[PDB]
Amino acid sequence: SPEDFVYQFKGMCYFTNGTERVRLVSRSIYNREEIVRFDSDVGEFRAVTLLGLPAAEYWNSQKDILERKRAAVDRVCRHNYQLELRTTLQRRVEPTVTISPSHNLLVCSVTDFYPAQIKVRWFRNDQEETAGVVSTPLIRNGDWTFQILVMLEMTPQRGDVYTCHVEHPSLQSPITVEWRA
Amino acid sequence: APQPELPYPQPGS
Amino acid sequence: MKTTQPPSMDCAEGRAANLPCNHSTISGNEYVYWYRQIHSQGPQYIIHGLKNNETNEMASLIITEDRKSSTLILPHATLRDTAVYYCIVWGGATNKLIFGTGTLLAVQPNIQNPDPAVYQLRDSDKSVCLFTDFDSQTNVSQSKDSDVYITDKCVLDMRSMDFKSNSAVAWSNKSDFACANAFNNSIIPEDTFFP
Amino acid sequence: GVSQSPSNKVTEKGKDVELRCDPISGHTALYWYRQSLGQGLEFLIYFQGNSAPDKSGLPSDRFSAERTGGSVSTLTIQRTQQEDSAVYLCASSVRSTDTQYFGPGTRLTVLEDLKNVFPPEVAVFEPSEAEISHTQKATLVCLATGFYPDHVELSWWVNGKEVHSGVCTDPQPLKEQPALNDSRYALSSRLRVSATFWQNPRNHFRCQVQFYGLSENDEWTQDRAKPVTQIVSAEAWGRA
Amino acid sequence: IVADHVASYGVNLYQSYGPSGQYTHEFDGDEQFYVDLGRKETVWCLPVLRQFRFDPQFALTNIAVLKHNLNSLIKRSNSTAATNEVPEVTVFSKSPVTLGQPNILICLVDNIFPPVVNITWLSNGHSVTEGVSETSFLSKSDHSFFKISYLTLLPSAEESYDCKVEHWGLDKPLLKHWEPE
Ligand SMILES: *[C@@H]1O[C@H](CO)[C@@H](O)[C@H](O)[C@H]1NC(C)=O
Ligand SMILES: *[C@@H]1O[C@H](CO)[C@@H](O)[C@H](O)[C@H]1NC(C)=O
Ligand SMILES: [Ca+2]
Repeated sequence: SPEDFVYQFKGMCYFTNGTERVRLVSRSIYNREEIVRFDSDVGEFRAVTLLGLPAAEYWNSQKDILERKRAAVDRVCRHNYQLELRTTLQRRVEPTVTISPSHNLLVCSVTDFYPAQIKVRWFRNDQEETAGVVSTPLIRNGDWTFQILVMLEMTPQRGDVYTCHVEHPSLQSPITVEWRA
Repeated sequence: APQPELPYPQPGS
Repeated sequence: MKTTQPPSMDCAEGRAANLPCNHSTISGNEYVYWYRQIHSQGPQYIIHGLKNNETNEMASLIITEDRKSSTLILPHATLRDTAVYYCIVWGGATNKLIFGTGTLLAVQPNIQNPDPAVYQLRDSDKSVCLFTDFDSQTNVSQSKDSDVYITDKCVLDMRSMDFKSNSAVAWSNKSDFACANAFNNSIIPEDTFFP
Repeated sequence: GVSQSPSNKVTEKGKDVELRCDPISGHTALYWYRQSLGQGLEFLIYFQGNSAPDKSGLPSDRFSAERTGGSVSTLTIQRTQQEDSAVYLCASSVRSTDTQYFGPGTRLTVLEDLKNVFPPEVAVFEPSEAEISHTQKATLVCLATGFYPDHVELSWWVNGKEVHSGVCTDPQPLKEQPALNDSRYALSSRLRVSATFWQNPRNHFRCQVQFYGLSENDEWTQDRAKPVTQIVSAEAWGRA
Repeated sequence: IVADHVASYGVNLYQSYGPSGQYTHEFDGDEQFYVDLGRKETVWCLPVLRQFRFDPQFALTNIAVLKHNLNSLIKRSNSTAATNEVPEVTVFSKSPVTLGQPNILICLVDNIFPPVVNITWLSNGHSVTEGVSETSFLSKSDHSFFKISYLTLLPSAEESYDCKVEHWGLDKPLLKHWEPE
């Protein structure tokens, strides 16, 4: 059994309503437990565990460390967000819809899309289905694309049309894929 | 260029 | 981003010294640092700021709203403040101190009683000539004779008597060296005293 | 405060030099700089703890730096050349990209031969009697002449204590023979005191010139006296 | 805690096992880039993000500080080793499975701690070395990690695939089977 000691540092930036609410949380973790952190709302280092207390007092006493950290909200978060607005926040990936039976089951495969925000509805001859429809949690592919599988318990008969309505921020008009029995 | 948050050294060592 | 500032500035002692700096191509994550160097001595940190005005025990820094310009204020400028002031932009990958041309600020002394004169001093032959108590407007030039050595004007400050004076030293081992013709190539003012 | 040892260093070409730097307590980042007269700051190498992330900046393979501590750092220059002569400055911060505070520096001078190295001839000149009667002030001049290289520290000592008020020393010395490459330098200083203070014969005025020449490691072969790191003074008492 | 967009500038990792280290920048749970500490170069995951130039020296200095901080915490905690957690392995396809059409197999390994894991693909018992790519150790809210492994495919009915995950938290190597159906 090999023994291992892990140390982590996370310079976390939080953004709400664009630039209206900006928060910085600098976390120091050892191993899975956070020992000391710096929050932008308090403007000073505060220990989470007893192990973080000698570090917190050492950094709060030093003027140079405290100065840089209190300015990091505009230097790291607010500056990097301006770079994100024309890069990652501008990224729009068109979703691909596919209907395949599984027939008592019918699954609507919405794959390869960005950002994460998505709303997918099931229809049976212009009437929306809510009771017999199960959705998988928003699956993260990791390569800056998402996928979501939405199944529907259906009892088909002649003349029935099953429409999968999909809404995404990258689309002006929703994509609708139909299936006939 | 992205500006990062810098970790500071721990006393004692 | 790069900084542009005047090459030299002349300011009177006691009065506030305002040193300008131009950095129009600056970014939001960059600081406005200020360093000074007296001759070849170790550079000294003064003050630094990001968005608004900063006040230190040594000086004050005023950064504009557009952040395209900045000014360094030295409230009580003394002769010890005569140095080359560097305005540097620090941010991002910046880990090395890069000095530009700088502004060399010469604080100018207040000569309350100017009395130009050349005195001959004796060893505690050989004799030296002291051109002292002259005003800051007159310039001391090098000797035409290379066997005669003339030093540049340096400002003396007696804090105990609250008096300041400019002085130059001339000497030669040549037989025979004259004290009246020592500062001929300078040239000294008309009211210069010779005992 | 960042410490640096030695203050000045005079060596021959081909010899190896060791420059030491002690940073501020708690500072984990150390920086090595090089500076020449009338030129900007030249980066050499920097440390973060004990490891050097950027080895670039060093002029050649001859230049090396070590921080085993990892607190005190030493910069070694093997087989020194005339082009290596500069003021070597050391800077420190709590960690990388933080506010840098510089040390006093180390002035290095590398010479082709130690034969032209000479100590200064210090002479003190008593104030003129005409000056005492005219401005009611007495100015005494100090002259350090015939020294090589320009590694001198002039200080005025009145009654066994160093004085700064009413003292003026030249920032740069002048070459006695400007045509010559290994020209002997000359430096002057002035001490102004009140007529009453000078007229008291009890008061002692001493002009001290700290010369930085050859050390214990440096070898001497010439017949003349070794130009070792010595203090050459010139004293003068008051005249009633 | 609650925000529209959550970013990490950056995720700093250092462990005493290798001694191996990791430096990454995350945005909404997606890896922007990783700094190759060996080759001393920034490797971006998105082509649009390559217009920016991140200095690799930033990561190297942060690792040196994290090396100093880890040794200081071992001495303070009286050598408190990291607890080995049981990882959650799940295998799925990037797009709907079509025989003869190119697809990508994704092996999601969640709740990894300590961040030491060997992920290898196997086809009908034979180990696969061609067409494999893995993402960096992506941080989690509970300060644990997750890694994603990719496999370029051309699905076939007779071709079976398995994802072999080697972790200390597991009693035996976990193999998650994938059938094209
Ligand atoms: C450290 O742990 C050892 C057991 O491994 C124990 O004997 C010792 O008392 C501990 N020291 C402290 C200061 O807690
Ligand atoms: C990963 O593989 C290496 C050999 O390449 C081996 O030494 C190590 O123990 C493996 N790790 C695990 C968790 O099985
Ligand atoms: Ca005047």
